Amino acid sequence: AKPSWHVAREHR
Amino acid sequence: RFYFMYMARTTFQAVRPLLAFSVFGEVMKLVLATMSSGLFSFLFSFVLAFEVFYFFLQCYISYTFLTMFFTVLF
Amino acid sequence: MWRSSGVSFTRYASEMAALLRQCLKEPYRTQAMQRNQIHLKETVYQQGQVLTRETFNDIKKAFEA
Amino acid sequence: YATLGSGWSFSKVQYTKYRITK
Amino acid sequence: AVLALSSDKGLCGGVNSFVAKQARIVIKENEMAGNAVQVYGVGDKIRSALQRTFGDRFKRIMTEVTRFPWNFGQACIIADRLMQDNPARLMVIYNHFKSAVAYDTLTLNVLTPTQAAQSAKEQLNTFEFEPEKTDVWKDLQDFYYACTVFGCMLDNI
Amino acid sequence: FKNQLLLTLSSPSEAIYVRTPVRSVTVPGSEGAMTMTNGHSQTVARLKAGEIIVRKGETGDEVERFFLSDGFVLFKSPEDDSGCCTAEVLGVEVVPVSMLDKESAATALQELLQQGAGATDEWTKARTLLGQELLSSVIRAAP
Amino acid sequence: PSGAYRLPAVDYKRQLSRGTLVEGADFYLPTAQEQQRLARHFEPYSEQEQEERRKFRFQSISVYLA
Amino acid sequence: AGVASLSAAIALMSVGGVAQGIGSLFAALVSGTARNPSIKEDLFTYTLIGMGFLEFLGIICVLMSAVLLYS
Amino acid sequence: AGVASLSAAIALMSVGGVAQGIGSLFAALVSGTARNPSIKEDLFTYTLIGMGFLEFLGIICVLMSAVLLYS
Amino acid sequence: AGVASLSAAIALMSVGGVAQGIGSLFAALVSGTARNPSIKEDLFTYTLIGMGFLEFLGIICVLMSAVLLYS
Amino acid sequence: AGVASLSAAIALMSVGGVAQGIGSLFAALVSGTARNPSIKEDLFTYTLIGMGFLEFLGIICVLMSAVLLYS
Amino acid sequence: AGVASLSAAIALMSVGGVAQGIGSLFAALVSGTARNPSIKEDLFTYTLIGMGFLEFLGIICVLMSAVLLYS
Amino acid sequence: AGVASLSAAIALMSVGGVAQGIGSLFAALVSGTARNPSIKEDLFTYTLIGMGFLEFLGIICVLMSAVLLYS
Amino acid sequence: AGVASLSAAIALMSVGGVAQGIGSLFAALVSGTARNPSIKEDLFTYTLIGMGFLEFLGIICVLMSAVLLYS
Amino acid sequence: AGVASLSAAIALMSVGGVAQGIGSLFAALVSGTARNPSIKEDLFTYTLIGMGFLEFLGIICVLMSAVLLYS
Amino acid sequence: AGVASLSAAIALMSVGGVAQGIGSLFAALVSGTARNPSIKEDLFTYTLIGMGFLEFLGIICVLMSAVLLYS
Amino acid sequence: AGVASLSAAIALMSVGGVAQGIGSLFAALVSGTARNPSIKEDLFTYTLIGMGFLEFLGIICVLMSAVLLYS
Amino acid sequence: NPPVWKVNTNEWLDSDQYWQAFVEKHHFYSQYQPGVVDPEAPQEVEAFKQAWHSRMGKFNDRSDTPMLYAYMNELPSWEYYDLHRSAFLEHMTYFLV
Amino acid sequence: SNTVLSNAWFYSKTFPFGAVFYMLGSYFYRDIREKLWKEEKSLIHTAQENKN
Ligand SMILES: CCCCCCCCCCCCCCCCCC(=O)OC[C@H](COP(=O)([O-])OCC(O)COP(=O)([O-])OC[C@@H](COC(=O)CCCCCCCCCCCCCCCCC)OC(=O)CCCCCCCCCCCCCCCCC)OC(=O)CCCCCCCCCCCCCCCCC
Ligand SMILES: CCCCCCCCCCCCCCCCCC(=O)OC[C@H](COP(=O)([O-])OCC[N+](C)(C)C)OC(=O)CCCCCCCCCCCCCCCCC
Ligand SMILES: CCCCCCCCCCCCO[C@@H]1O[C@H](CO)[C@@H](O[C@H]2O[C@H](CO)[C@@H](O)[C@H](O)[C@H]2O)[C@H](O)[C@H]1O
Repeated sequence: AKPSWHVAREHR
Repeated sequence: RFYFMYMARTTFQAVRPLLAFSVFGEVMKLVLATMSSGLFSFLFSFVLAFEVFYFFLQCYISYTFLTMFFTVLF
Repeated sequence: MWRSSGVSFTRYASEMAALLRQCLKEPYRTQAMQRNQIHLKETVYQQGQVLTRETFNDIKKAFEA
Repeated sequence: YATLGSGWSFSKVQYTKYRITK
Repeated sequence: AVLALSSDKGLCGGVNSFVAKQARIVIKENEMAGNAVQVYGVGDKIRSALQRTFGDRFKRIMTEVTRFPWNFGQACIIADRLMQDNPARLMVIYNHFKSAVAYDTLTLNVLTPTQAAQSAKEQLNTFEFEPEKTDVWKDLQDFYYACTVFGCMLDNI
Repeated sequence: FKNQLLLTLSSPSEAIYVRTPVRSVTVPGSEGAMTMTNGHSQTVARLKAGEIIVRKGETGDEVERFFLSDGFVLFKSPEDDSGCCTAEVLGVEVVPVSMLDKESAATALQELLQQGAGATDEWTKARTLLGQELLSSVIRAAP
Repeated sequence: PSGAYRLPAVDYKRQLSRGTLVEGADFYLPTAQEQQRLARHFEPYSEQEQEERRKFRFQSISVYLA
Repeated sequence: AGVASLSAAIALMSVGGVAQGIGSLFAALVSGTARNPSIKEDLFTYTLIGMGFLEFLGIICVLMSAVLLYS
Repeated sequence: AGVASLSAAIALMSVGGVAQGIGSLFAALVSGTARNPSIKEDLFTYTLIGMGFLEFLGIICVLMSAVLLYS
Repeated sequence: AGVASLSAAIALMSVGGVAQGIGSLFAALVSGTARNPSIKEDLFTYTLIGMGFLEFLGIICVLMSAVLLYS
Repeated sequence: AGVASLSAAIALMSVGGVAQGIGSLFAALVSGTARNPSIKEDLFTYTLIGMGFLEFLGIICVLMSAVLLYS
Repeated sequence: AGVASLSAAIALMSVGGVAQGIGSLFAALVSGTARNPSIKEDLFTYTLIGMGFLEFLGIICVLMSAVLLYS
Repeated sequence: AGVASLSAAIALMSVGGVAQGIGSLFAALVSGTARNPSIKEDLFTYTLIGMGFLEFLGIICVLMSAVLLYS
Repeated sequence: AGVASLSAAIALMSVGGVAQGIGSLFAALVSGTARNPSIKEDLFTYTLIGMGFLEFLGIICVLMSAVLLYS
Repeated sequence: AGVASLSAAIALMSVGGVAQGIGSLFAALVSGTARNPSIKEDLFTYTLIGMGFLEFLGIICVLMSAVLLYS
Repeated sequence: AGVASLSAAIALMSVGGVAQGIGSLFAALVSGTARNPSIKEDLFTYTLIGMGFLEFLGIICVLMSAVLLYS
Repeated sequence: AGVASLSAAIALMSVGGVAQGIGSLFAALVSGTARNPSIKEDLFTYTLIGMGFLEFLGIICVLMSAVLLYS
Repeated sequence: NPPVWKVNTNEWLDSDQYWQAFVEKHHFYSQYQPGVVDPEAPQEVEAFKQAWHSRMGKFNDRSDTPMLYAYMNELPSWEYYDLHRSAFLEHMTYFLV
Repeated sequence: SNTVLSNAWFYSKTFPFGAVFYMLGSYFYRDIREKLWKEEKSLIHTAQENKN
């Protein structure tokens, strides 16, 4: 919902 | 569940004027059937007029909520 | 009561001090309305080219116009 | 029926409780 | 917005000269950076001094003021005119009255609604405001405007 | 100096007090009346109308009454070296109560109500109501 | 997929960045005769069309009833 | 056996909320008059309206208590 | 003189809350009038709109009380 | 019949609610007097009017308590 | 068929609990109109949204009253 | 019988309610005195009158808690 | 299992505190929109967050209620 | 003595209500002292007076608890 | 077997009270944001901590309710 | 151990009420500290005195709870 | 049979009351911070101290509830 | 001429052939146009444009009140790069090189 | 030959609604007419000025 500088696993 | 919530709200706003016109009407009808004298009738006329104004208020409220619930962007 | 009516606190204070000055005793009331007469001459401009000029001798018409 | 007249005056009327008498 | 206070009679030495000098300095300093300047004045002398040079910047002028003593022509009127014509920054040029043979020309940078809204006013948190700050600020600011003009013009007189 | 209350009660046309040492001072805030003494907190308040009541240290029991129309009050804590705590009561029109009248007061009230009976403008209605307030306060405060 | 049967449109954000988006005309005018009416100024309707339109100055309560 | 008395006393208990409402209303009236003493008739009028509503509800609950007692 | 009376009495506990709500409504109207009298007809209007809910709810409760007194 | 004690005591709760309302109204009068100590009379008037209504309600609650007690 | 009636009467308490809350909402509307009459709309919308929520809760409790009253 | 003690307990609840009202009323005295000490003993007299009325109500509650205890 | 229906009623009484909470929230929202209107985008957001909690709690108070009405 | 135990517990409930009422006094005292410390002792006096009343009520209800727990 | 059910219903009521408290916190936060917008982040964090504690209490109540439904 | 447990639970309810009352006092402490830090310790003092009543009552409550748990 | 469960539920209600009390604490916190951030850390410390006391009381209540559950 | 407010409306429109076409355009070819004297005017045009943009934003945007943003597990390009700014940079430097 | 003028419907709806409409019309007879005719008056004024 909020932009972040970290990318999760599923969204890799 | 949202559909059930919405239909409940919609039906309540649709029947609100029917209630104000019917069940409070039945109450007034009871009072009319029971009362005989003139003083009480003089005082009860104003209650009837209040019910008129109250019905129009409920109708306004229902109009507002129905134009809110039947407004679509597209 | 004034930010709703579109009125300033200075305008309200002046227009109320006027009434208070009207509720004074005559010897001091004379000196009060003396020391609190009004005389101004507003002159409105727009890149030169005067739009209007107007005199004022009353507080209410001065604040109104 | 048509509203005849050359007049631009927007005219409305108020009524009384008395009838016209000739 | 530059509010220049001056007189309406002559033979006043060179006080209005110094006032108009400071005003010219301020205008020429603030028009370089690109700030659009407006000019309010009090007295015909400033008008005659700045017409030919800065008459394309006049906004509103008052005169015939000090026929009587000062608060005859209440500062509240001029302050209301300023607030109605609310600028983003306001300067006030006048003459301070040091002693009977000595004065001094000054410029007062004055706070405006834009400069108040752009600050949270944490410096006044030490003070208790009996009505809330947000409701009493707008009524306090007009009083501040009026009082500022009042003392400045007394000193100039 | 001393552990007193340094009042200055001032209008534009006359400064009634400058550094007067007092004990307690009552003032009619916009919400309601309240009384400032030494040790009172730093505060700001808007005033509405009524009778300031000053009480000197030399007096104690004796008082001085002054009617105020509108203005502000500023109570400032005492400097460490002064030993004394200061207060500033600013009023746009500060009269004494000796100089007030109830007849011209009621006449002005009547004329205000007459002017405001034609209630059309918001500022006119507001001015009528506020004049009613202030004139009622004048009537209740005059002797 | 090949791309022959792709979506026959482009998203509104990309059109807005291209400077291409048009928002208007919930309705349309199919025929040029109908499009150029307000620009002709002298024959918005042909004569035949005028006399055909003169037959519908009022609604037909008779036809409604029937 | 005395269930009608129980029902009446349980129906009566809305007098607490009615009185709370009346107290809040007249408190608002008194405060608004202490603030604006030149405006008392309009405030009293609205207070009378509210008191009429609240006393109507109170007399309703008392009447229903009497009904349940002497049905 | 049984459980119906008890239920119709327990139904009446809401009238207290309804009265508190009405009191809050009209106290707010009083305060707003004392503050800015020049919008009386508006505040009164909104108050009536609120009553158009609150009254209705209370009346519902009263009716349902009678429905449980003669179910 | 000790059962009617229960009912009477239950009726007494309204006295608690009435007391809360009375306290709120008196508190409003006390603050109003502090805010505008010039009048101190037109506020006490409305105070007595409200205490009239609240005392009336308390009295009828007490009376109904005694009624359900003895009967 | 007595426990159903008592259950419905006990479920009717949230109506009184909701009337409080509608009262506060419309009181806030009144006070906001008194503090800023320049904004009549954009306050009534939020008022109607919150009132809609509380109306939904009222519908919930009345629906469940009728449910337990017949099931 | 011992059931009377439950009546006494309900009476105690009424006492708790009056206690809540009494405390609320006192708070206003404290605040009005801190705001305007000059009129102290007036606020005290007004509070005394309210306190006496509340005290009478509490005394009555206690009396009933005794009467529906011994009877 | 009539006690099921009673438990359910009790489990629905909680709506009286829920709606109260919601009301207070929206009241504060309206006050904020009447005090600092230019930041509705903040206030409404925070209000929605609060509703996202309160809604959830109310849904639980329904869900478990129905569970105790069936199981 | 189970009834006695229940009556004593209710008395405890009354004590809790009294404590709730007591909180108001010290809140008002703290606010008035934050405003004007120079009226400390007077405020303390009024506070202790009211606390005396509240304490009296508490002691009374506790005593009644003991009575209804033994006699 | 519904005696456990009543306990669960009571737990739900407690949860509702917690919800009311949460709503009060949200209302205070909105008012604070309106008064001091630039300090929202700190106020929001404090509210979050309070919300987490309240949520924990609510979960604890729901858990105990579930336990009381079976054990 | 039924009656005893119920009595203890009621006492617990009273303790919860005491906690509610305490909250108001500490909120007043926070506000007073926000407005006048220079007398922070003199407010803290008064709050401790408030505890010296409130908590003490709570202690009494819990003690009576244990007594009626082993009476 | 399930009296202990009922007692536990009552204790849970008390816990809910404690949560409601906490809400006022954190409301005052989020308000005093808005009114004076420079002393916010001190205000936070006071709020934390109050919160700890409230939590301690709640924990005590929970312990009592467990003891009641286990007789 | 007669006074135009005395003249019958349908008779005026029968006389006038131009404003006939103006009415057909907005009220026969559409059913939702406002009943204002000039629907083609700039105020109406700009209002329609702003309404268009607000409607599309409310429908499509990621918000606290989402209409279409729902059941999201595989995101599209725009939302993916708007949420994951680290990946937009990496995917972009690789593209340019 | 009926009970129409002696009806609960009559006394509850017909007479109250009708009497209220009559009273409101009598009290706001001119306010209503003015509020309605405002637009027509403005339009006629505009037309005459344009013509002139
Ligand atoms: C019980 C109902 C059963 C059906 C269900 C209802 C569904 C429809 C609902 C409609 C509701 C609308 C509301 C009423 C409209 C009122 C206003 C109006 O109509 O304006 C006048 C208008 C007159 O038109 P005009 O503008 O004056 O034009 C006159 C021209 O000069 C004429 O010249 P021309 O050049 O135009 O042509 C001449 C001629 C013939 O045309 C020609 O030019 C020659 C070609 C004709 C040959 C073909 C004939 C058409 C097809 C066959 C029809 C019949 C049998 C079919 C058999 C099947 C095959 C064997 O014209 C016509 O025949 C007119 C066609 C009539 C069709 C109706 C109008 C379309 C309305 C849309 C309705 C939606 C239905 C959906 C469509 C189906 C799905 C796609 O009235 C009509 O013509 C329509 C009649 C309305 C139908 C009656 C329904 C009752 C309404 C009840 C309202 C009251 C409510 C409360 C009741 C309680 C009372 C106490
Ligand atoms: C987005 C859509 C929004 C929709 C909103 C819908 C809400 C409004 C729904 C209300 C409908 C109620 C009207 C029907 C009830 C009356 C029946 C009736 O007419 O009796 C025969 C009436 C009464 O006749 P009578 O009483 O003299 O004798 C015969 C009566 N009968 C036959 C019943 C025995 O016939 C008339 O003569 C009527 C003439 C007077 C006009 C009456 C209309 C005014 C009263 C109703 C207005 C309601 C609309 C309010 C709108 C407010 C909106 C801002
Ligand atoms: C679709 C529902 C919403 C719209 C409402 C439709 C109209 C509402 C009906 C009138 C409401 C009151 O109706 C009134 O209560 C009931 C209705 O059966 C009747 O009461 C009668 O039947 C009930 C049966 O339950 C008996 O217990 C009662 O002793 C008997 O008098 C009354 O004779 C009637 O005057």
